[PDB]
Amino acid sequence: PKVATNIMRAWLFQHLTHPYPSEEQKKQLAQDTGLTILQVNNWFINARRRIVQPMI
Amino acid sequence: KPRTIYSSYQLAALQRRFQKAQYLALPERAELAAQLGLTQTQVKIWFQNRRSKFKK
DNA sequence: CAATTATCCTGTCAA
DNA sequence: TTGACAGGATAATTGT
Repeated sequence: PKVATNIMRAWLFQHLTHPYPSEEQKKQLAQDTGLTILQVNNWFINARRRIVQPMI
Repeated sequence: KPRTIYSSYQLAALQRRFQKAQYLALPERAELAAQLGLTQTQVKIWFQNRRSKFKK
């Protein structure tokens, strides 16, 4: 899994506010890192709470 | 589409409004939402979202 | 207006 | 000390 992430996080300053990525924009963030498209929505919706949530 | 989080609060100003009124037209929609920011068709649905559960 | 198809959000435990 | 699936809740789609 390593460094299939900081790519995701380094851009994440872009849609920090709005994890409402386009359905085919999941692809250009998927395939470039790839793996099952279903697994990728999940990783971005198992991290809204890891931080920022306590940061309030 | 997509799901569109409304979704702060926002909300349960409605949940009694449904208890008050299962009907409205255009004219309220300004202060009803323009002071709240969201679009028209975002919520013309939302009663229709809640004419169930149940509502036998 | 009922029926659909697309969503995430949580809520069940795991190398 | 982080990542997978079923569950139960929800907002759009859409056309007899």
